[PDB]
Parts: sequence; C-alpha cells; structure tokens
Amino acid sequence: REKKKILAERRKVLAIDHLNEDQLREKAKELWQSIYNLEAEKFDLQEKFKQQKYEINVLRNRINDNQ
Amino acid sequence: MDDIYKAAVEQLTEEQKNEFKAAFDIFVLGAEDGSISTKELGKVMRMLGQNPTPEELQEMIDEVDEDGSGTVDFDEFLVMMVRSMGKSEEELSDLFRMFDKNADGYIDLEELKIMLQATGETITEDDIEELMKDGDKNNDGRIDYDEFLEFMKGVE
Amino acid sequence: SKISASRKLQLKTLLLQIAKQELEREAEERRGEKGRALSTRAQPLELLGFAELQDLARQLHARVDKVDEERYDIEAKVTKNITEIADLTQKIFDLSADAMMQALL
Ligand SMILES: [Ca+2]
Ligand SMILES: [Ca+2]
Ligand SMILES: [Ca+2]
Repeated sequence: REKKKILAERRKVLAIDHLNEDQLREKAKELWQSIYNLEAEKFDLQEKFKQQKYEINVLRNRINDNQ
Repeated sequence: MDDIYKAAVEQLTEEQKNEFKAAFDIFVLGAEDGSISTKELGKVMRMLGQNPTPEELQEMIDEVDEDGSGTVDFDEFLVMMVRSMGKSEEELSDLFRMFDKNADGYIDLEELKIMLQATGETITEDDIEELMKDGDKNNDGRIDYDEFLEFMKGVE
Repeated sequence: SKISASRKLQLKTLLLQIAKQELEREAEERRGEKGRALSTRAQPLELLGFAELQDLARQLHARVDKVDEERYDIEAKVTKNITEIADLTQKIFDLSADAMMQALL
C-alpha cells in the first residue's frame, strides 16, 4: 500500500491492458526494440567505464611522478 | 623532434644536396668564415617578404647551431632546410595502451621488445638498446605517458 | 649513436603501424562482444494467444523501466569519471625553404 508502487505498476494497465491484439502484436515488438537499443547503450557505457579506470590510473601515475 | 630532422637529412638525395650546396654558396657570397650569419640571413629574409629583427634573426640560427658559432654552415643548413619541407596527442594515448599490455601505466623493456618483434622487420641487439634510452630520459626503466609523447613526435 | 637516426625513425614508424592495427582489431573483438551480449541480454522476440500474449508486454514494459535504471546508474559513473579526469588532467598540466630556393638559384 505504498503510493508510488500502486502508481508505478499502473503504467502497464494504462498502456497495454486496454485495446487491440493486432496492435499488441505491433506494440510488443517496439517495446523490445526499445530494450535492445537500451541494452546496447548499457554495453558501450561499460566498455567506456573500463577505459576510464585506465586513464585515471595513468593520470594518477603522472601527478605523483611529476611532483 | 631532433633525431627526426637528421632522418630526412640522411635520406636527402644527392641530386638534392647539390641544389642546397649551390644555393648555400650564394647564401654566403660575402661572409668571412664562409658561413651563414645574421648579415646574410638578413638579406634573403627581407629581400624575401619579411623584415625580421636582428635578434629574431639570431634565433633562426641558434635552433640549428650545434657548434655555437652563430654561423649556420652547410651541415647546419641541411638541418634548416628540412625544418621547412604529424601525429596527435589525442591519438598517441590510444596507442599507449597497446604497449602497456600488463596495464600498469608504463612501458618496460619487455613491453617494447614484444612490440619490436611484431614489426615484421629484423631487430638486432643494439636497436632495442638505443631506443629505450632515447625514450627513458631519466633511466627509470620505463617510458611513461609524458615521455611516450616526446618520444613519438612527428612519427607518421 | 649506435644506429642511424634514419633507422631509429624507421622502427618508430613501424611500431605505430601495428598499435593502430592492434587497436582496429581490439575495437573489433569488441564489436562482436557486443552482439554476443545482445543475444544473451536481448533474446530476440518470436510469437501467441490474445490472453497470455498480454502478460508479456506488461513484462517488457516493466523491463524498460528497469533497463534504463541499469543504464542510468552506470552513466552517472561514467559521467562522474569524465569530471575527475579533467580534474586530474588539470592538476598535472600545471607541471621557408621552397620559397627561398626559388628566390636564389
Ligand atoms: Ca655553426
Ligand atoms: Ca607496463
Ligand atoms: Ca621514464
């Protein structure tokens, strides 16, 4: 009985549970493409993260060796 | 950026060291020590679309006066004629990781030596020796990121 | 010097000829590593009945709201690293011829 959980789990009802099936067939698709496009952005954002741990590792080697 | 000028001085065709030698005897038509000074460099500069100041004239000579005479002779002239005939820092950092295989932030002798072997060319023993000490400007065993730049200036 | 400074440059030029190639291929093992993580994380769709077809779209809809949360919390770790790099990078930073030949000969 939390206010946001009753309201968060209500975006499904208002966007899916109200109309056609030959529209559900063409809506269930683009909901997955919205994830594949979102699961790729999450990959190229972890690879970049790995690379910054190296830059900062290199930079932290230069501020301590040049003092 | 010094030992890259000699590279294009050694590779000067003898059909090009003849023009420069000819155009250098005309340069000095009136100097005692037979060498280019500020009097002569004054001529072919303001008689060529400038008017550089006498000190500004002497600093085009000190950059290639490896003799301390202020008299750019012939061997100092070819160095000058190749300072007027590269690779970016934003790019020499994504190459600096393909050396640092153990990902420590440095390039020790065994990281450069495995890179030398993959070049398809034949490495000797002295090639690896002179290269490391060309980069390691403090003899700490590694070429850090600040030296890997002063190392690879002007490399195509 | 024990070697010609024109060969010293030959070797130097040949080193950066493969570090670029070992980077055009590092960024190639990573192009594939993507699609292999997008058939595991984004198992493509294939079809149902007008009933329990529905409780799929209500699961994708609940996935996007979570996927973008997974994408947000890693972004704000990349976003913060960009800030510290330019903050580290700031600390360390503080520490003619052919026209003369033609006019002579
Ligand atoms: Ca001299
Ligand atoms: Ca290393
Ligand atoms: Ca060093």
